[PDB]
Amino acid sequence: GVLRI
Amino acid sequence: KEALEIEKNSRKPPPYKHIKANKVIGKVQIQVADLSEIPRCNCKPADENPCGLESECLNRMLQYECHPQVCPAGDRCQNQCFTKRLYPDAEIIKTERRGWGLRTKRSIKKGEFVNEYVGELIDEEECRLRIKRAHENSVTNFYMLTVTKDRIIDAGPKGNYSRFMNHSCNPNCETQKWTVNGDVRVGLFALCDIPAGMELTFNYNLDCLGRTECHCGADNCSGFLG
Ligand SMILES: C[S@@+](CC[C@H](N)C(=O)[O-])C[C@H]1O[C@@H](n2cnc3c(N)ncnc32)[C@H](O)[C@@H]1O
Ligand SMILES: [Zn+2]
Ligand SMILES: [Zn+2]
Ligand SMILES: [Zn+2]
Repeated sequence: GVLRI
Repeated sequence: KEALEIEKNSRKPPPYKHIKANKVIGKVQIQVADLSEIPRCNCKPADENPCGLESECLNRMLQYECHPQVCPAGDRCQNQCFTKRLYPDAEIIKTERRGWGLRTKRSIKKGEFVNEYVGELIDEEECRLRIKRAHENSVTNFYMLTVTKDRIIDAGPKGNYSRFMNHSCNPNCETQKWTVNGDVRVGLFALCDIPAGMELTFNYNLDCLGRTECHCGADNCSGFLG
């Protein structure tokens, strides 16, 4: 998955 | 004959290119401001700690980095963190269940700039391809972070020490989106005072696009990563 701010 | 003895503790992390700044890939293009477009704050060069953490600084309040040719404070300006690349010295560590991690070698104060999250800058399509290829190769480490919907930083093949910071459900750092010379970049900032020697963590806020198990150890751990 992708990290988010 | 021991399964315990089968010592496959990698003595070093797998290779990556240690880089200073983001590297655009494919369609992703370079975003740069004209000097005429850089915002000017109202801090005074006579101030104690001009543009600092405690200041009223209009730029810092909106997560805009000052440009020294623009800021009324000159080179006294304390809001040049990304460009100066002054990071607290850090050290890669081996964990038991979270792979390689990162610890600080010095004490860090609440709100202080810890690092920049750097890597290859890729679009959504490339991000998805990379994730697919990773799943096909049973890769379990992911270093992708969304800046905006078609600008993703992949710190996997190339990055700095920030690529080693693990996820925590009760972290000591957080990511923030800042504008530096008209480009959007990602900083890591301390959420609290951090003593020298402490492992540096942040909340990944992961968009999974099933879940991975979390070993952060926090009282409020969800049990799942991100
Ligand atoms: C950006 S990397 C961090 C550095 C990584 N530990 C390494 O050894 O290169 C992120 C990966 O580390 C692992 N990881 C990070 N935080 C973790 C946690 N709290 N629990 C379990 N695994 C974690 C996951 O595999 C995740 O995809
Ligand atoms: Zn200012
Ligand atoms: Zn300034
Ligand atoms: Zn957790």
